[PDB]
Amino acid sequence: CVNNDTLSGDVYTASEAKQVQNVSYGTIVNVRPVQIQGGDDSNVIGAIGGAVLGGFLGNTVGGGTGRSLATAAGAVAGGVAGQGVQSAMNKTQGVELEIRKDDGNTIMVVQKQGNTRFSPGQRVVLASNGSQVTVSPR
Amino acid sequence: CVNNDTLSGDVYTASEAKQVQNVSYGTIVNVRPVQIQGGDDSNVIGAIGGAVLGGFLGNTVGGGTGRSLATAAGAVAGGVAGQGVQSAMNKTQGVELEIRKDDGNTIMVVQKQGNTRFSPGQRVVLASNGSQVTVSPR
Amino acid sequence: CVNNDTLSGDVYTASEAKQVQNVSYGTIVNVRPVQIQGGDDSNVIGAIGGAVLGGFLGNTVGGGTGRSLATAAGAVAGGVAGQGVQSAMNKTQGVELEIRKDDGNTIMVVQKQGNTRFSPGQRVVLASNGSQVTVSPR
Amino acid sequence: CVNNDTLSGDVYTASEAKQVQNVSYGTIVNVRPVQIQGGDDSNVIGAIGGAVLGGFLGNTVGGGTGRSLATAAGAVAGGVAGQGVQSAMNKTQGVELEIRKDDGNTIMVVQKQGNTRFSPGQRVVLASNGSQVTVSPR
Amino acid sequence: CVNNDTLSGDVYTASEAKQVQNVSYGTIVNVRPVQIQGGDDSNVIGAIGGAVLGGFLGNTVGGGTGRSLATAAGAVAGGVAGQGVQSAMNKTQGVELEIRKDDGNTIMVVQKQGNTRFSPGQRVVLASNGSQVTVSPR
Amino acid sequence: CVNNDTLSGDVYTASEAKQVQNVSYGTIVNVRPVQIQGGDDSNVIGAIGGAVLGGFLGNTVGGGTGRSLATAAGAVAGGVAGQGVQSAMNKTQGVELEIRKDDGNTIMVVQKQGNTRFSPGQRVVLASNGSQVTVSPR
Amino acid sequence: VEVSGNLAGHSAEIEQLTKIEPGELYNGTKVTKMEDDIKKLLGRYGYAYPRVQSMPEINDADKTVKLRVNVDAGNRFYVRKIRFEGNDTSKDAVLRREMRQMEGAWLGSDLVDQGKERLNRLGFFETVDTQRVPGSPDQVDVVYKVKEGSFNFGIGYGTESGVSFQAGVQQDNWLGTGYAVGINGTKNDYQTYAELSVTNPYFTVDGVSLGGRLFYNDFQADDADLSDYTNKSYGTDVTLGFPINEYNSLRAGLGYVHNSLSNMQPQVAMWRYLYSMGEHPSTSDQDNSFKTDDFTFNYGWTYNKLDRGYFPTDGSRVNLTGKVTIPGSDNEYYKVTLDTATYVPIDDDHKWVVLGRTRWGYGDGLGGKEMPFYENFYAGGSSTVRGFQSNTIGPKAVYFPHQCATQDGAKDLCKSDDAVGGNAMAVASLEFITPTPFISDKYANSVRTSFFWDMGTVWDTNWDSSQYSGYPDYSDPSNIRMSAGIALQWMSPLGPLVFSYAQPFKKYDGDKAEQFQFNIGKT
Ligand SMILES: CC/C=C/CCCCCCC[C@@H](O)CC(=O)N[C@H]1[C@@H](OP(=O)(O)O)O[C@H](CO[C@@H]2O[C@H](CO[C@]3(C(=O)O)C[C@@H](O)[C@@H](O)[C@@H]([C@H](O)CO)O3)[C@@H](OP(=O)(O)O)[C@H](OC(=O)C[C@@H](CCC/C=C/CCCCCC)OC(=O)CCCCCCCCCCCCC)[C@H]2NC(=O)C[C@@H](C/C=C/CCCCCCCC)OC(=O)CCCCCCCCCCC)[C@@H](O)[C@@H]1OC(=O)C[C@H](O)C/C=C/CCCCCCCC
Ligand SMILES: CC/C=C/CCCCCCC[C@@H](O)CC(=O)N[C@H]1[C@@H](OP(=O)(O)O)O[C@H](CO[C@@H]2O[C@H](CO[C@]3(C(=O)O)C[C@@H](O)[C@@H](O)[C@@H]([C@H](O)CO)O3)[C@@H](OP(=O)(O)O)[C@H](OC(=O)C[C@@H](CCC/C=C/CCCCCC)OC(=O)CCCCCCCCCCCCC)[C@H]2NC(=O)C[C@@H](C/C=C/CCCCCCCC)OC(=O)CCCCCCCCCCC)[C@@H](O)[C@@H]1OC(=O)C[C@H](O)C/C=C/CCCCCCCC
Ligand SMILES: CC/C=C\CCCCCCC[C@@H](O)CC(=O)N[C@H]1[C@@H](OP(=O)(O)O)O[C@H](CO[C@@H]2O[C@H](CO[C@]3(C(=O)O)C[C@@H](O)[C@@H](O)[C@@H]([C@H](O)CO)O3)[C@@H](OP(=O)(O)O)[C@H](OC(=O)C[C@@H](CCC/C=C/CCCCCC)OC(=O)CCCCCCCCCCCCC)[C@H]2NC(=O)C[C@@H](C/C=C/CCCCCCCC)OC(=O)CCCCCCCCCCC)[C@@H](O)[C@@H]1OC(=O)C[C@H](O)C/C=C/CCCCCCCC
Ligand SMILES: CCCCCCCCCCCCCCCC(=O)OC[C@H](COP(=O)(O)O)OC(=O)CCCCCCCCCCCCCCC
Ligand SMILES: CCCCCCCCCCCCCCCC(=O)OC[C@H](COP(=O)(O)O)OC(=O)CCCCCCCCCCCCCCC
Ligand SMILES: *C(=O)CCCCCCCCCCCCCCC
Ligand SMILES: *C(=O)CCCCCCCCCCCCCCC
Ligand SMILES: *C(=O)CCCCCCCCCCCCCCC
Ligand SMILES: *C(=O)CCCCCCCCCCCCCCC
Ligand SMILES: *C(=O)CCCCCCCCCCCCCCC
Ligand SMILES: *C(=O)CCCCCCCCCCCCCCC
Repeated sequence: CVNNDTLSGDVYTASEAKQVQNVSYGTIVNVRPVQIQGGDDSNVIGAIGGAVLGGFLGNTVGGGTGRSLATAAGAVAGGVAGQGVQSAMNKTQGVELEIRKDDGNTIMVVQKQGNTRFSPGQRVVLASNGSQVTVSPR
Repeated sequence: CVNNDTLSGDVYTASEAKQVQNVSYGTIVNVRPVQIQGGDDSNVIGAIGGAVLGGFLGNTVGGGTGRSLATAAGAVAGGVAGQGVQSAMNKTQGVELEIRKDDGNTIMVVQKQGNTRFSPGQRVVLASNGSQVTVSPR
Repeated sequence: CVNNDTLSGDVYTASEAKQVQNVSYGTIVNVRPVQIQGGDDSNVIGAIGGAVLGGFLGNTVGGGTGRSLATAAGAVAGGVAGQGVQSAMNKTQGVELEIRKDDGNTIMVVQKQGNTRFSPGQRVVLASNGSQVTVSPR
Repeated sequence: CVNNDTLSGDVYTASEAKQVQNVSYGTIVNVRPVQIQGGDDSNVIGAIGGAVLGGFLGNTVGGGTGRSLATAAGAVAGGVAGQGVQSAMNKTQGVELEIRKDDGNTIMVVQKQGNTRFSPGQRVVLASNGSQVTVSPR
Repeated sequence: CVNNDTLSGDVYTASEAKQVQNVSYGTIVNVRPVQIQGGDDSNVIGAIGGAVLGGFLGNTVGGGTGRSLATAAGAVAGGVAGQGVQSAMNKTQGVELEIRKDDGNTIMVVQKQGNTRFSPGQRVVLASNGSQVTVSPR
Repeated sequence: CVNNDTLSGDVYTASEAKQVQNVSYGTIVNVRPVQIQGGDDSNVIGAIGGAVLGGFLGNTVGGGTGRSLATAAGAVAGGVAGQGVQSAMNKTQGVELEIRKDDGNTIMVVQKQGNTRFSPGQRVVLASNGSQVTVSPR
Repeated sequence: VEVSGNLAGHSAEIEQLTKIEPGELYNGTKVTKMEDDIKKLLGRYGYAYPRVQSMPEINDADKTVKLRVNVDAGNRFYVRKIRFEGNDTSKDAVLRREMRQMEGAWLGSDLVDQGKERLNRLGFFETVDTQRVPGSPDQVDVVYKVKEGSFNFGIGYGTESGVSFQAGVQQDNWLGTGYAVGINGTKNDYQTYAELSVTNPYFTVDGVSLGGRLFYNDFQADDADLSDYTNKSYGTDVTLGFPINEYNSLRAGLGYVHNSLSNMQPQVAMWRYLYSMGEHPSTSDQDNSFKTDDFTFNYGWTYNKLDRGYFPTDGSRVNLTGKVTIPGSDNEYYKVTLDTATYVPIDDDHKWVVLGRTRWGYGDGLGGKEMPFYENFYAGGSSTVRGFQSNTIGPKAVYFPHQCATQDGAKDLCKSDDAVGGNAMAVASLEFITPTPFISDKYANSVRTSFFWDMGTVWDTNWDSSQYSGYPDYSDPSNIRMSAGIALQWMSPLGPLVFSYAQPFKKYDGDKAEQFQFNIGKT
């Protein structure tokens, strides 16, 4: 269960605490909901944990050669269903925001859905860093 | 399971969140369907997975050396068929779009078919990053 | 079966979706049919899958020492036929197209034949990238 | 035994035979006798040589645990006495000479005691090298 | 045995044969006899040869524990005598020569004694190299 | 048996064949006979080759402990003789030649004795290289 | 080209040592090399500082570059003193050979540039730093400067002996003289090794290396699946070592071992040995203490060619070792062990690797006496021939009816199937290493795997079949034991790792098997 829990504007990673971040302002347009995929492309651990559980379940049926076949089709069926579930525990709700900075521009940034319900037309405060931008509301 | 699921306009990876993306505008022409093939050149995961399962299905016939023959012919036919199916679950529908930026140009980009339906003649908000682009419809 | 399927104008790698592709226009001259190779020159995987199935096909004849001769001659013959048949599962049809851009030049590019059939004198919309070119007909 | 017997003007090492040495002249003042240490400071070989001989002379008193104690006390005592006697085998009598070069200067050099006895006021010839000097009397 | 036989003017090594050596002429004064030491500092190998021989000669006294003391005392005594006899195998009679180069200078050189018996007042032909000098009479 | 058989004016090594070497001329004065040393100072091989042969010779005399002492005295005696005969079998007869180049100089060069008997006053040619010079007659 | 300066005799050879072909465009390498074929040579003219610097007139109109090579020659300066500070162990002798201008010679900075760097490959400096005679303008020096006991603890886990500890103190500089003193201690199921060790790497100035080993190997059998016998052995060995090639070595030395053979489970294979030496205790009861003191001479050899230390896939590695006592101790014997290794990579991209390690042995007692049984060879196990239980291959013993006991009615040679080892050993194994799949192909070139076919054949060279009919002739020359399988080895911050699964396909009755084995820590 890799951690897509630092992708909000209401949570910070401890790498970025006790540091200085520049502040800009902005007005917001066109919020809309967008999921987020996180983690690895392969899901190497969802395989193994799903493999052995599918393996030892095979040993429960049959006997002789027939068990030895079932203790394997259980292995790869468990192997696929593993990656098929790890990649589903990371689908996380989120939003993407068009914002018109008061400088006069437009940029857009996407964040994990949190407690605060944004609106199309509001005031936000961008915390800026080395190309990491959090959009707090107010 | 190769994860070619982040190719939509409704899904973002965990690296392209909380980072600033520039916004440009455009009109749209020449949408046409395309197939997206995603993953490895080799398919060297379902190749073994089909190989083992195709092997144990070999011990279950014949007797003696005639068994030990089949417990290998099943393997490579099981091994080969592994790739043939894994590469059949990485095919994904998608679209090809010829967008005119109001800058005055044209470019094209392809995406995994999502839930919105693009049309020939519409307004789209090209979101840009370090040479990465998505096309939200509105 | 090394995945040489993304060499058409109807299938894209996942590596080049959601990226910016320039558009050029041109007319077309001298379409001619060509074949395309793909994969390795040595074909290591076909070697194993020929060697074992030529070995275990040797054990079915003779006994004593003349068994131990056939069960290696069959292995080497299978090893040859392996590379022999793998590199005949990649010969795929294709086309070679010389096209004259509105710039005033000429280039030719080679693609995997799909379903649509080009013509001698037409209009094709080039998609350009970091030295990747595709041809769509319209 | 470290061989510090070559520090004289009546023997030479093999590294300073068949090389070219410049010759200066001088008068001599303030001769005084000095001792000369030489070689290792760690005295490793005297330690082991005294230690085994103090150990195998421990097996000859008492029996049982009363012998296992002696065969360690004797070992350490012999180990210390080994250094105490080896570093007293490198002590060597020597002389130390102050001389005025006819160039017009004053330098002083220390050297193994030899056969000829120097005098306060004489003539000497300074065999020079890459900063290596020998003072023959004449 | 260290080969201290190349330090003469009647022997050359293999790294000074078939090479170009300059020539100068000189007049000779003041030859005096001198001994020459050479080799290592620790009589490297003769120590082992003395120690083993002095050790095996230890088994030939006494019995039980009282033998095992002698088989060590003999080892230390043989080890000491080994160095004490290897160095006395490296002394050699030699000479120390003053020669006035015709350029107008004076230098000294030391050299293994050979057959020719030099004299104060004679001519010699200084062979030079990259700072290696030999002296021959004629 | 170190091969210093390349140090004549009548033998060349392999590394200096089919290469361009300059030619300088000259006449000759003061030939005299000289011996040549070639090899190492450690003589690590002659020592073992004499050691085992002198050691096995100990196993022929005596019995009990009297044997195990002779089979070490013989070993070190063979050790001494091994170096004493190896490094006295690398001596080679040779010559030391003064030559006056026509360019106007005088140089010295030393070579292994061959067939031709040089003379004091003769024309000899210097096949010169990057600091290796061979003196052939005429 | 152009020459502007005094070359002292290279003025015409510019078009021969430093030439190119006209028309070749402006190059930073094939035009700078024209500078740099005379930038290093000139220290062969005794010239100390060879300066070559060429700044063309870059002409663009019709594109010719007119080079202008300002070469001014150095001068003739010499080698007086070589001086090292702060270091009490490094020598002015070896740190002269690893430089390229000897003492007393024409000297130059640019042709001593072939010397300064290699001095650091000693493995003990942090930096290797690099003079006209002070206030005298003719003679000159070359100088250098240098900037210069840590515990270690090992805890492992395993299949062959499970838990496994290491702990020892290493200090590779004894008070400033280069002596390498190291201590080690290991404990697991069958043996506990607690050793002290010393070495001087330069006995002779030229390379001879003398080491004196004080060891102690408190071993045990039963936990190690063998038959029963207990060994508390102490001994001490000293060996010389002299380099000859840098691809080779060689060694010789004198080795004294002392053993306490006791607590034996009566059985023929060792009771042949007891008679021939002269000890015949009770033949079915286990209160007996056979004591040996063996002096034994030893020797060796080596070879190294691998390019990368870690995860190596190139070169060829060899080993030889033998041994023999003097015939003046307790038991007399000799022993010959040969080793091999070969990593053959088939192409430069380095993803296909070929490896196979051959090992041979042979021992014998000389004057009709017999090799000590605890010195035999053992085959079968994880580290040598995967798939078969550790030690399990080797013609098994024959227990006597002892207290096979007379409570059940034991009145003969109870045939047993327990591994004991043997004296002639030969193991080959051809291994065919393949890529690392299934992880991200960014870093899918690390965690190594291979398919393998391991053989192993130890037999009793003196075992009898005249006297043992119901038993086979346990000295068959082709009782091979092949096996195959898979295993995955790699690095991770918790030490060295591998996991396995090897199917024993061929074997004989009496040969156990062990399909699966692992390694974390040390084996
Ligand atoms: C699909 C939907 C669902 C279905 C899924 C079901 C799957 C699971 C099955 C479940 C039940 C199963 O248990 C049934 C069973 O096994 N039942 C079997 C079971 O009985 P029960 O279960 O108890 O009922 O066991 C019995 C064991 O039989 C024999 O046992 C002997 C030793 O065992 C004994 C003994 O006698 O000593 C028995 C006993 O004494 C005991 O004590 C034991 C003791 O324990 C230790 O030995 O020992 C062996 O002698 P040995 O050790 O010294 O060798 C012998 O080996 C032998 O016999 C040696 C054989 C082996 C060679 C045969 C073919 C090789 C190809 C050659 C040319 C290629 C074409 C170009 O050789 C021969 O038999 C000689 C045959 C000559 C003619 C062959 C034709 C080839 C040329 C045609 C040309 C055509 C041109 C167009 C062996 N034959 C044998 O065990 C059997 C052997 C006989 C040959 C039959 C003809 C097949 C021809 C078709 C192929 C044409 C190709 C174009 O059959 C087989 O080895 C299976 C073959 C595997 C397929 C491999 C081929 C794929 C390769 C791909 C290449 C790209 C069989 O009777 C039963 O089979 C039977 O009841 C037969 C059955 O009723 C029906 C017929 C089946 C044949 C097709 C199978 C293919 C499947 C492929 C899977 C991927
Ligand atoms: C479409 C095709 C697909 C194929 C499969 C599909 C269907 C088949 C399934 C079932 C049928 C099959 O089971 C039949 C069978 O196996 N039948 C056999 C089976 O019985 P079951 O079926 O189980 O009941 O097994 C039994 C085993 O028989 C014999 O057993 C002896 C020990 O057994 C005994 C004992 O006495 O100790 C007693 C026994 O009872 C038992 O107890 C055992 C015990 O277990 C342990 O000892 O021991 C062995 O003596 P040993 O221990 O000292 O070694 C002996 O081998 C021996 O004695 C030693 C043999 C071996 C010599 C081979 C060298 C030839 C060189 C070729 C190059 C040409 C020019 C340079 O030598 C001889 O026997 C002397 C023969 C001389 C002629 C050889 C051919 C050369 C011709 C060209 C010459 C040039 C001039 C032109 C062995 N012969 C043997 O096992 C057989 C031996 C005989 C030679 C065959 C003649 C024609 C072949 C044509 C091929 C090429 C020609 C152009 O043959 C073979 O080993 C296989 C040869 C393989 C050659 C491959 C070449 C490479 C190809 C690469 C292509 C690029 C036989 O009874 C049966 O055969 C017989 O009753 C007699 C019969 O006639 C011969 C058998 C046929 C073999 C040919 C097929 C191979 C083709 C390749 C396969 C990929
Ligand atoms: C929510 C959770 C859901 C479920 C999960 C967990 C549940 C746990 C419950 C526990 C209850 C348990 O006690 C049940 C049990 O098995 N209990 C078993 C236990 O008794 P207990 O009650 O436990 O005390 O032990 C007994 C012993 O079993 C037998 O042992 C023999 C050897 O041992 C013997 C002997 O020498 O005879 C006997 C024994 O007494 C003892 O003496 C031993 C001794 O130890 C020394 O050996 O020796 C074997 O012969 P051998 O080894 O020498 O060769 C023999 O199998 C044999 O010799 C050979 C076998 C094998 C035949 C191969 C066919 C596979 C299908 C391929 C089709 C596609 C082709 C393209 O065949 C047979 O036995 C006869 C088969 C007839 C039909 C064959 C063709 C089918 C074609 C289908 C096509 C469909 C198309 C649509 C073997 N049969 C056997 O063990 C039984 C054999 C029967 C065939 C069933 C149908 C097969 C199709 C499966 C799905 C259909 C797909 C559409 O089956 C099996 O072994 C399981 C095999 C696994 C199959 C995996 C398939 C891969 C694909 C997976 C997809 C993901 C069994 O009777 C009991 O089973 C029985 O009482 C039968 C009972 O009803 C149960 C049957 C299970 C099947 C369902 C699941 C399997 C899928 C695996 C998924 C992970
Ligand atoms: C994703 C690809 C994974 C491929 C691995 C699948 C291997 C299947 C193994 C089947 C073993 C049957 C052998 C004999 C049957 C028998 O009698 O089996 C019986 C015996 C145990 O029963 P006893 O106690 O009676 O001995 O052995 C076993 O059961 C062995 C373990 C079976 C379960 C292991 C689960 C599969 C392997 C672990 C997965 C690792 C992931 C690797 C990913 C790359
Ligand atoms: C520098 C300080 C180093 C100090 C180390 C000293 C170690 C002493 C250990 C005592 C061993 C007792 C063993 C068991 C008793 C027994 O009954 O032992 C019995 C057996 C044999 O005697 P029996 O005939 O009585 O059985 O063994 C011995 O007697 C062993 C020899 C003992 C004497 C060795 C002397 C010390 C080793 C050399 C010094 C090394 C110093 C190196 C420093 C760099
Ligand atoms: C974070 O999520 C870490 C991932 C650890 C692996 C997950 C293991 C899940 C395996 C589930 C297997 C279900 C099999 C059911 C049979 C069809
Ligand atoms: C991600 O999707 C992981 C790869 C999935 C591997 C699935 C393997 C399928 C095997 C099907 C077996 C068919 C064999 C038929 C042979 C006669
Ligand atoms: C992608 O296509 C990988 C394929 C892996 C190899 C499969 C080829 C099958 C080999 C057949 C061998 C013929 C046997 C002949 C026996 C005489
Ligand atoms: C060069 O001199 C090498 C010397 C090697 C050690 C020599 C030491 C002599 C042994 C002294 C023994 C004294 C025993 C004291 C016991 C208390
Ligand atoms: C080159 O000269 C090598 C010489 C090697 C040693 C030669 C001398 C042997 C040692 C003398 C042994 C004397 C024994 C006296 C015992 C008290
Ligand atoms: C080239 O010469 C290689 C070196 C080979 C070593 C030669 C050894 C000569 C053997 C002399 C043995 C003398 C024995 C005397 C014993 C008393």
